[PDB]
Amino acid sequence: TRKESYAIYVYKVLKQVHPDTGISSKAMSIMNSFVNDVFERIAGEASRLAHYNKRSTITSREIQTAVRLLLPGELAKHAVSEGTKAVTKYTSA
Amino acid sequence: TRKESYAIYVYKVLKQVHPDTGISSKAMSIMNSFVNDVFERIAGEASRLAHYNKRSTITSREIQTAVRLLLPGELAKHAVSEGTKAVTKYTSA
Amino acid sequence: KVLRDNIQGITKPAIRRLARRGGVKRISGLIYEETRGVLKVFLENVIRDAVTYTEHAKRKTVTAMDVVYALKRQGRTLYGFG
Amino acid sequence: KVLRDNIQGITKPAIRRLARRGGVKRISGLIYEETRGVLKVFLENVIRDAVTYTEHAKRKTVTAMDVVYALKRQGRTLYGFG
Amino acid sequence: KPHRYRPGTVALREIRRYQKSTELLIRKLPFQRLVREIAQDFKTDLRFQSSAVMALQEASEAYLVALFEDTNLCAIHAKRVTIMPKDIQLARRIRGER
Amino acid sequence: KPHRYRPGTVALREIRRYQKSTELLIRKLPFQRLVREIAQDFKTDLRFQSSAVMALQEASEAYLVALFEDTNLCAIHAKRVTIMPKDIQLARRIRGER
Amino acid sequence: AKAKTRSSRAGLQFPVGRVHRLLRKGNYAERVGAGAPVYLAAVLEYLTAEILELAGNAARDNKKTRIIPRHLQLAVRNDEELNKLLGRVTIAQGGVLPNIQSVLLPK
DNA sequence: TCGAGAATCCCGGTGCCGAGGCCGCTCAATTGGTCGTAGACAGCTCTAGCACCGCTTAAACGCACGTACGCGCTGTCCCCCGCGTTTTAACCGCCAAGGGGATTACTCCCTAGTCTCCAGGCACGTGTCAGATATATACATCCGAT
DNA sequence: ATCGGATGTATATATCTGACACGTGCCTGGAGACTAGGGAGTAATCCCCTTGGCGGTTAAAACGCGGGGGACAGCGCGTACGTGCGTTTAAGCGGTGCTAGAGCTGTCTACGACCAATTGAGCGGCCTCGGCACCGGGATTCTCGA
Repeated sequence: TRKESYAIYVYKVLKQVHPDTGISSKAMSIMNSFVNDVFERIAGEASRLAHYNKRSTITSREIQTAVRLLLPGELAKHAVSEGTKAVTKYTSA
Repeated sequence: TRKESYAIYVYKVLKQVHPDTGISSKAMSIMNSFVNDVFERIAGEASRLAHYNKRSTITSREIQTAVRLLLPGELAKHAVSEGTKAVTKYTSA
Repeated sequence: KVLRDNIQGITKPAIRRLARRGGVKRISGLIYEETRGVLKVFLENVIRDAVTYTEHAKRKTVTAMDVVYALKRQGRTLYGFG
Repeated sequence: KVLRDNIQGITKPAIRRLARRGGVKRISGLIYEETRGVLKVFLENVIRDAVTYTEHAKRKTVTAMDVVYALKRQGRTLYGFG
Repeated sequence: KPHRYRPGTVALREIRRYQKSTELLIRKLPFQRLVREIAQDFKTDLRFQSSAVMALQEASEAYLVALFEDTNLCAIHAKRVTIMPKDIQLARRIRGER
Repeated sequence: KPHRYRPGTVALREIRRYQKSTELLIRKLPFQRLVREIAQDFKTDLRFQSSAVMALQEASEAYLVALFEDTNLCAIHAKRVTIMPKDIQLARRIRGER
Repeated sequence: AKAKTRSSRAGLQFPVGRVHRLLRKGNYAERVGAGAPVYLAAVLEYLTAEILELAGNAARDNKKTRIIPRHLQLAVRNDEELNKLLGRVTIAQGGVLPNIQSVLLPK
């Protein structure tokens, strides 16, 4: 039975930030669980908001708004920038 | 704009329990908001557990289990019994 | 029309009224402004988050359902406003 | 195999170890059993709710993801278990 | 000779009648001005529902009397009838507000 | 002549090393037996994952050290270095656990 | 029929297709914004970067190549913003950050 | 401690608008087919749990004991309660402008849904060093005599 | 306030290793391409809530003003709690062995999904009137000095 994860991705970004520093499997699964939790956080929040907007579609503006709701101050700011970057990089595709 | 509520059924069940009583429309709105709160609560919890069960079908077993998760002690017990009796009545015809 | 210093618009009699409602007998002065701060800090969140809703609502006026969903998201939900 | 009285299986040395971890210097006796009670009460919820999950899970063994979703629903979420 | 009730007594009756009463204890307009002042910080010239701001003030005052309540309780554990700012701070601390 | 460190000092170092250490401070088997005892109350003969019960004990001990922590804090506000049950009770009270 | 994943199209790591399928199976909205998975995954990339970075900071602060969950606890307890983000969250093998109160020290 | 006095409870009476009842007026609920499919269920594994039992030992319980914080009491200061007065601006009632909120009607961009193909991910092996552990050592720090 | 001794702790060292980084073959979800609908976006319209101001009131806030009341500081003692050392004890390793129950696949089927036709339960809107809110006044009861 195939069980998906992100250890590949967390290791990728680890190297991208710290090629030297290693990783433990315990903390690895911790990271995985954590990102799952925060993704469900943002998912529920954005869905709730869109339901308030009564909009059956979920777009990036919702994501920005709801992460702003989620993140303590400057993080979000920083966050949204790269996010914008992303979609720009993807809209420029 | 056609807006939907439950204050009529509030008055109904009130007369069912207290025929000689009035309510503040304020209190009716409060109670209706409470109705909405408990409804979204139970619905979200049921959807989440079904997701844990990977179920795409939310049935009365989910209902009862989620109520038990939410309501405490005799509250939950009475609610379970009541829902059981009601679904039995509906299934009887 | 730039506003300011309405925080001290909160009267010490108002604060002590709220305290008596909370069942408090003796109070010090150092509390009130401190109190006020907290108050500010508290509301500091919700309005922003509220207008954040209004942000996504693409509207200029702010509604109750905003703070409803905020207090909900703030785990301090309230009833009686739809 | 009917179990009992494992609550006192919690050693006072264990309790004081946890307290020292919490950064506590002087402790009274009256706490420990009291402590224990709380402990019980605390877990009193989760396991039930957990097996409640297992209830709907229609299974005889109890899993971690149960308490995961419990602590989540208990607003005390934990990481490292899927 | 002029009469003056002993301390707290009048405040005690005030407590009693306030637990008796249920309406707000904050003047509307000052609270509203404060809210709009806070609003212009995040964005200027934003309008509001009277219902919305009534909700704001009610929910605030609720949180506030709860804070006053449990800080009273803490001061009981502080064995004093006078309140101390540290009581409020540590209460927020236990309230996870730090 | 025999030497004995002054009170707390040894316990102080214990605090220091425990904030230094991170592993559990509860014996596994007693905790597990307690959990199964609690379980049979709601339903008898239920099995468990070692991972599951490890999670139970870790999360418990976390809640417990948090309670010990803020009760320590409250006792600071109680101006004592000894702990009192009322501190824990009222802490739960502020923790909404009452 | 040249292939290029949306992650590469965003030059990032988190799987836009996988997370898109996940949110689809998550039953949150009927239709979706195609760029929303990109955006959210970028946010995840960012926050994960910060937290793992602080973790590695503690790790090599302890001469530790492979990061331990204790590093994670210390990191999440040091930063104000991340701690606020994960205040009511618990971490396995977390422990408590070093903290001794003033009066605890003998005079 | 029995009165004086003061804040309060209660009683009757006044006037009101929200609570409520009813009335047009739907759209959303019902009914009934119809269909693809979620899962209900059967029926296999296998493994993780569950218990068994032995061996070692770090750990736990209790003792004695110093001791030192908790606690209890006293006196002080100051300070916040209570009341009196003076000032004010919240409120309240009314008016008015417009600017946004909500609405509807088009219009179509984007996403869901389908089908194809494969390549990144995943289970699975595989050496292999980060660090766990133990040991002796050198440094820091408490505690008591001076 | 210092020094000496005890003790506890940070370090280097050695090796063991088992997690762990790494690489595979194989799988299917992701990409790529194509079709439809219709949610979303835009715009013109209406409304109408809000935001603004104006004047009169006083209850409320500001401020002052003793002053008893307790916050607090200190001071005695003592009991309860750290501690180090005893003791005994289950905790942990570990390894064994059985299987109950998770956990997987393969049906087949009842079961909403969905749509279409139908409509009456319900909702916006309109009277209406009576508990209820306010008020004034009388009687009751707490409280502070005997």
